[PDB]
Amino acid sequence: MSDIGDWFRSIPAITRYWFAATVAVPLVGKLGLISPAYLFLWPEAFLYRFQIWRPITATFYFPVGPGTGFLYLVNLYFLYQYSTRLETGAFDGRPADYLFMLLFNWICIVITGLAMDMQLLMIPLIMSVLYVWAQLNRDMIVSFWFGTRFKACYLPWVILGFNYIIGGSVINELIGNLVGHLYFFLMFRYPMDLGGRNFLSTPQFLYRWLPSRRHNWGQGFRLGD
Amino acid sequence: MSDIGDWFRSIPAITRYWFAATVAVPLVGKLGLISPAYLFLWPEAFLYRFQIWRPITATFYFPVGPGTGFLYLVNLYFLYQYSTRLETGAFDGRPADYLFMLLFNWICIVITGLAMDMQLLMIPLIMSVLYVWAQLNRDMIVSFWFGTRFKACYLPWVILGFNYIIGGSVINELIGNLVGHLYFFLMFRYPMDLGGRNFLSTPQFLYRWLPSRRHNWGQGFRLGD
Amino acid sequence: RPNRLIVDEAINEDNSVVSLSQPKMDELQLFRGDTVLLKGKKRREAVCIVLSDDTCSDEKIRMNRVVRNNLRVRLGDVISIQPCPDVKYGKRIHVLPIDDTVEGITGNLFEVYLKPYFLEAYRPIRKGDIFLVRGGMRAVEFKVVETDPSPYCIVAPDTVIHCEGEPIKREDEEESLNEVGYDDIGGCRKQLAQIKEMVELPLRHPALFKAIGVKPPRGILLYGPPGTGKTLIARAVANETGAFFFLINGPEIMSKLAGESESNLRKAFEEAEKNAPAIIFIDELDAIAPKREKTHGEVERRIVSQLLTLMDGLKQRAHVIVMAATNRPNSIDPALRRFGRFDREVDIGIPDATGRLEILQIHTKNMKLADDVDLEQVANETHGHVGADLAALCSEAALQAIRKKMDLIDLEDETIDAEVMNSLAVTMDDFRWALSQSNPSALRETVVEVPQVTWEDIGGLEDVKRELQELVQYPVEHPDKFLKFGMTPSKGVLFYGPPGCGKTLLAKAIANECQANFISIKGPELLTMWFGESEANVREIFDKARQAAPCVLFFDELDSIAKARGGNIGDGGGAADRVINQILTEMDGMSTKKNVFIIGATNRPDIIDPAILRPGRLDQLIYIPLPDEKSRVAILKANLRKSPVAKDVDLEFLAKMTNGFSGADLTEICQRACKLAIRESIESEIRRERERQTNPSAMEVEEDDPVPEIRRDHFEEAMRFARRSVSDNDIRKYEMFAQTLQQSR
Ligand SMILES: Nc1ncnc2c1ncn2[C@@H]1O[C@H](COP(=O)(O)OP(=O)(O)OP(=O)(O)O)[C@@H](O)[C@H]1O
Ligand SMILES: Nc1ncnc2c1ncn2[C@@H]1O[C@H](COP(=O)(O)OP(=O)(O)O)[C@@H](O)[C@H]1O
Repeated sequence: MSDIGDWFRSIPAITRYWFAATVAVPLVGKLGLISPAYLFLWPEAFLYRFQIWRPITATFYFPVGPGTGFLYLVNLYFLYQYSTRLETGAFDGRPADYLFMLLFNWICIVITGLAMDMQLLMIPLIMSVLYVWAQLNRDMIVSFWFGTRFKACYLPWVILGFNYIIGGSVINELIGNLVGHLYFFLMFRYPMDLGGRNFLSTPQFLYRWLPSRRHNWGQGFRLGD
Repeated sequence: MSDIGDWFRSIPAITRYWFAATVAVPLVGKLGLISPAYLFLWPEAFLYRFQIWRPITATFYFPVGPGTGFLYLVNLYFLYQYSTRLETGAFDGRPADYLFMLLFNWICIVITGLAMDMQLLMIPLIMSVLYVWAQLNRDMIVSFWFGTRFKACYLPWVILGFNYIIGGSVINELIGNLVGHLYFFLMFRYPMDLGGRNFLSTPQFLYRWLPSRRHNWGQGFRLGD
Repeated sequence: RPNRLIVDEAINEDNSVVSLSQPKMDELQLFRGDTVLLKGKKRREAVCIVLSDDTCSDEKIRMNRVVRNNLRVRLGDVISIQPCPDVKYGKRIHVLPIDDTVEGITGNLFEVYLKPYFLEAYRPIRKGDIFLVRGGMRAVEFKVVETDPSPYCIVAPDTVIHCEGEPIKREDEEESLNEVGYDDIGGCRKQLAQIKEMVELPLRHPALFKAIGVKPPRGILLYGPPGTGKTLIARAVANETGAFFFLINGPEIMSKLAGESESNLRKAFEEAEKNAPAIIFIDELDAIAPKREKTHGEVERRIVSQLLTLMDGLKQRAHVIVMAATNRPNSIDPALRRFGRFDREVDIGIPDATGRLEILQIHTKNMKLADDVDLEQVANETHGHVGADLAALCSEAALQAIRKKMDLIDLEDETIDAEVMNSLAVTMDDFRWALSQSNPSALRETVVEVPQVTWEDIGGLEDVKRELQELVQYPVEHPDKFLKFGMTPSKGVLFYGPPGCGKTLLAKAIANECQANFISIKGPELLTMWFGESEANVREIFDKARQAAPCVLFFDELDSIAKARGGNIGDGGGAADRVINQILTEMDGMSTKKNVFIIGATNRPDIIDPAILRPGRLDQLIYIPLPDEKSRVAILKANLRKSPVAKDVDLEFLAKMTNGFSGADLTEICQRACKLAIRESIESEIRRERERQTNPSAMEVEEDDPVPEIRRDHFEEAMRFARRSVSDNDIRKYEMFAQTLQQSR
């Protein structure tokens, strides 16, 4: 028996999917059976050439190494400590819509990654969605075991500064913060400012494989008299 | 003043002598009977010519001197400590199975040594025996003086991290995990998982060396009337 | 399910028997001595001896401490029973003792311990069991390590007992029998019952009680004289129920260092938060929490404030109960008396002779007493002592007995022998000597009890006895009739008459009949309390009396209040006014709910202040008439029993010449005659010791003490010095007062 199995089953569905992806990335990269020619994150292919061959490999193939181990560890502690609050952001219902604008966040951040030439689009998306959830109810502080009264809503910025001073590769998280602010403004402006036949209809195929769940009436009882 | 002498002189004779031989083998290796440069297990040389003088010579010895004695001494300390701990239960009257498990671990590790090109097969033995120990009694709660989440089947990734920061050749702890889990499966899970016909068959000479003992009745006195 | 029984204590002291109600044997088809398998916590199974005991209810199973430990279950738990008479006699069994009791014994356990304990006792035993065997000095324990037949077997004469081997190390799960249980406490049955009542739910079923949603009690104050086992009681309760008992001492904390001591307290509390329903015990509060008047420094104020804040914030939290040990609630700061704080109050009184007897029985369990020990006599002679006193007495009595045999015991140079130890016996002379080299500590302390004087001890006054019974027993016997009639019973009864009539004896007799506590207050104590300490002492006296309800309070030498007030001194007016005002202001505050009665007695009714003679206050007045003839004969007979007896001169005749004599005078005459009889006995022994000097060892026949034959010579001596203690002028004054009251009212 393995307590790891039910521990991971205890993880809520969104963090379940993200953890599955982020643990499959290193294993898939280190498998070595599959030809890496499909997966190199080659800048020349993705930037100038059309190269429909590798339009999505950026988030899957990733050179894992001792480049962000300490930051990844502190984020692992953060998720282990607060995934409950992480998963409960205003989307227990309509979770298909939640995944919808998370995919929209992915497409906007990869647009940024095409326009700009940063290093890793892994932290910025998750930190941006977590911090936008926080900002919708901003400014209640929190601290860890030894944190006496240290203020919250600085942790993204504390990490940014720590990476900026010692080490490197901090620009992508701050550009993700910028695009997240853009997304925060857009989720309020775009749907009501302009129409355009509400863009396009959201596909029901995702509902076909992974439907959303709504109210259930169960069964009633005759009151009688 | 030398409380080391007092602590050593309180050790049970059987475990003191077995552990003394276990730690004296590295002393013989350190003396210089065979140069450490002559312990590499060349694959092709072992394949074609005999070279049977150094398949296990480097396994039971570790190049420890007055530069890294701390790790070696603590490893042997916990080796003896866990030896006694496993002597407490189960192997209180059945040393044959204990020695069978030790030789099983050695056979597995030496099979892996013959198969692949690893060099220092001392720490790999540590992972083998430590994991088989920790998994023979999985699902239990224990804590040291400052135990935070000290729990079964969790020390393997702890030593994963500690060897990643300090050391290398990750395959050793993988093989220790594999052997520990295989033994654990053979203990409880296998009999009702894959039919029957358990493979716990001790060879005759191995049982002849160290057979399981039996409790003596001792002298008795009739109650009478 | 007709197999679940709630565990209960077994009156039987055997370690392999169980007591059941008769329908249990009727339904389960159980014979006497049947081996029945039991089930419980930790999946522990064993067998015992089935014994009939109708005392326990059908659901109640009587079963002792050792088997409770063997089953790893606590009191109040339900067990499962199943018959299994298929046991077989044991043939060869290897047993061993646990290591941490054998230290320094050097003896053969088989003959010294195992042979007498297991003498064909037919004890059903199992492999891996634990049991205890009493010894002359220790209480050793053994474990069955190997059995044949397995696992169950029966003690049989053919039992090859392998008793020698390596001592067994502790099983690392404790469950030691060295703990303290309810059986280890004597003379506190009422208080123990009260605590066991109001501790049960918060500790046994925290989930159920929490789901109910009722605030449990949180503050309990055990107070009494030091060295009475209060800490012992708390530890025993904690061990019995099972908790995370944590102990805190006063001096060890208050004089810790600087000002960080508070953290330790905080530390203690937070540990309870991590450790389930737990008991927090703190000792010697007055040493750290006195009144603010005594507080001279500042740090103590900070300590008290911090502890108050800590304990008041204990609302909800967990099911943690806190109690404190102290001596006098007066010394405690009143601020720690509000609701939510310590409100439950329990006092531990000084045990009587009987309680001393049970304490001695407990402490002498291991000792090999010789056939000369009268524990009851020692308990009678040891009034004014405490549990620690008796423990020390037993310890040094055993020490004296051993030291008397230093020659017998090989002094040698290692662990002593066990057989020599087993050969030692304790003599009553050792106990007498221990008494000689002893002193109690309580001594000058008020004792509250039910007196022993019965009705027949005093003759005459049949109408007086009937009136007292009517005034006292029936109103508490039949409150319903008073409720129907809408009546309040009287409480203040006063006695007036010639001194020396045993009015105190009457009070003791009526208190004994009512079977309630008795409290005695003397005029000496009152006059001592005159100057200065009067108000608080009276208040605490009445508080104690209310605490021990139902009870009878007595007052003596009341007229002495006026004696220093109006008389040759005339200077104690302020103290007398203070005392009288305190008494009046406090006694009327008594409520009819309390079943406490007040009795006053005096021999100078004229000088009594009229304010007391008020309804609600002392109103019932009973004269004390002198015994007459047959009454005098009855009193003489009552005083005559004692030990000597001699019917050679007409006692009624001597009563008839002694007409108009007080009862105390008659008792004095009886004691004078007894002294003359002792003089005659001294004459006898003196002539013995003189005339066997003349004839060397002139004791061939047994010359016993003279049989009680008190001759008319002694009574003629008594009448030669005959004192009419009652004075006729005072008798006339008493009659004048009685007739004045009769005509006026
Ligand atoms: N009811 C009792 N039953 C048996 N032994 C008792 C009893 N009361 C007192 N003793 C004996 O007297 C001793 C007095 O108790 P002890 O000194 O251990 O604690 P305490 O009276 O609660 O107070 P403190 O902790 O201040 O000493 C006990 O240890 C025990 O030997
Ligand atoms: N059965 C009895 N009847 C009358 N007097 C008794 C009896 N037994 C003892 N006494 C005497 O009564 C005396 C105590 O009386 P006490 O209560 O002091 O009366 P008072 O308080 O009026 O002086 C004792 O000295 C004793 O000699």
